[PDB]
Amino acid sequence: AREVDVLSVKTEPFT
Amino acid sequence: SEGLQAGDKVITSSLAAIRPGAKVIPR
Amino acid sequence: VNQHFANLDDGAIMAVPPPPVEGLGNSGGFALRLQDRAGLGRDALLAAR
Repeated sequence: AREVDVLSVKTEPFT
Repeated sequence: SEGLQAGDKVITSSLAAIRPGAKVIPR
Repeated sequence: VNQHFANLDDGAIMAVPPPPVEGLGNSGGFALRLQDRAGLGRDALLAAR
């Protein structure tokens, strides 16, 4: 298996 | 704008070497 | 090198030994051009690929 970087999606305000 | 929900574990690496449903190791 | 960069996270790294004869190709082995003698279209050619 190929080790991959995982980003946990988070919600932040963005204008 | 759509298709993502808070807490979704998205892969930001090796996208060229992953197929759908293949098993991968998170880091 | 190929074992080392087998788990590279940004793209692909491939190590190929040079072709034996300079000027006969970019790497050793076989060279094949997949033509579309009829004009099936780019998508059809990639499909055949």
